[PDB]
Amino acid sequence: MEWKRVKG
Amino acid sequence: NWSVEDIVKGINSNNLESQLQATQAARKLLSREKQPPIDNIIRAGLIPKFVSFLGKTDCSPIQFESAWALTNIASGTSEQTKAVVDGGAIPAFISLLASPHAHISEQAVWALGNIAGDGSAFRDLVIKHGAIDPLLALLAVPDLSTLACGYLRNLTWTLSNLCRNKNPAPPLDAVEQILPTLVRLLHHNDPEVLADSCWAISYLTDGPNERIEMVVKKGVVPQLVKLLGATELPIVTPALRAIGNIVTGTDEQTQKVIDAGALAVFPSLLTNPKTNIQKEATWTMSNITAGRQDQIQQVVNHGLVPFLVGVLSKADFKTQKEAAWAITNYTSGGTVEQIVYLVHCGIIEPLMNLLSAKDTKIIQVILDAISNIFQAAEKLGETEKLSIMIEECGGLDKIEALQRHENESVYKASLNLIEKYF
Repeated sequence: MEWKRVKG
Repeated sequence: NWSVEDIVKGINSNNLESQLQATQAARKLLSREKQPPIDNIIRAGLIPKFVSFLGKTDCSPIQFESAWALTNIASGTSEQTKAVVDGGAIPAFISLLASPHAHISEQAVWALGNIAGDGSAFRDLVIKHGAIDPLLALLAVPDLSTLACGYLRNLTWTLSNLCRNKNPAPPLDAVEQILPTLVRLLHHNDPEVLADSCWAISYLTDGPNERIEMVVKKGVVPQLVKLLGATELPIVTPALRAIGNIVTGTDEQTQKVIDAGALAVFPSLLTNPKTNIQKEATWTMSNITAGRQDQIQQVVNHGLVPFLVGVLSKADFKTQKEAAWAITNYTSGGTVEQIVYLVHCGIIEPLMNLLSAKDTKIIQVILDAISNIFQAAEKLGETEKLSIMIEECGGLDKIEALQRHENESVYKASLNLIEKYF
């Protein structure tokens, strides 16, 4: 699971 | 896209509307796929201004734009997440969880998940600032399906990051506070919510048996077993990790996995075309065969021994290593009849073939297994039948060679085998 996520 | 110089000029103006437009420009700049200039934005000193914009209740657009800008900074490296934390963003984001604007609340959820996801210390710092109560309050509706799907996925992901990381694991009180909501999300009909809830459970069961028990006591093992059978690989992967973690625990915890029907899924898992699923399924089996004789018997009754022979015969090498472990645990703990049955299903030849592996650990594990099987053959008086049999598939030669082998316990155990039985 992604640890950090960018909002594009 | 604006230049950083122009963003700074607008944010430094004495005009809220000019500040809003410059913050939006910062958000768009930080949102571009190739190489956002995060460090330039930080070096310009803009984080403290974004953080102060979070508190502008009278201007919800600049709250949203600055929240989004900070989310994308906090999604970067640990040093970039730290810069956001060091600007005071954690309590400002927690205050926005209660916002009447759903897009702002969601942005704050996202940001806190990025911060908590950075590591154990920031996770615990988010918890100390009081994030859990207002996060859980966002899910206090009678039917989760009335929530926007994206909103719900974001909340689930952030809760799973609060369950994540070790040394230390999350505070026990925080885990107990979050777990009833996780149980609910584990029954929600959305593939991404299910996947991330399974990941959260996988984190909470990755530890000592006391931690496993907190999860098992909520009664989720049958649902995890059901999710083991999902068609979506993003669901099966964390559900299998959670199940595999649980069977590292006590015999009684392992029994709840068996009682829930998990063994019926393992014919498919042990032949799964995704290498990592096969590996983790075989690892899981190796901890079940480390259990009681009646649990080994249930592995037998479910027809899983031929599948272990299969993965030992042909699989990715790391999976074959887990299969070797499963065999050594089976023969260490099993009855004579269980070991006879293992030999009748064909374990000897693939065991011996793996003695050619250039890996010291698997050779040790296999030699242990062979000795365990001889000890069963001794009790039956059939050591020579097994010896001839090792001989016929070429196992004697590969044991002979390891007399001439670097590692000490290898040639020690190899020597003893040939002396005693050959």
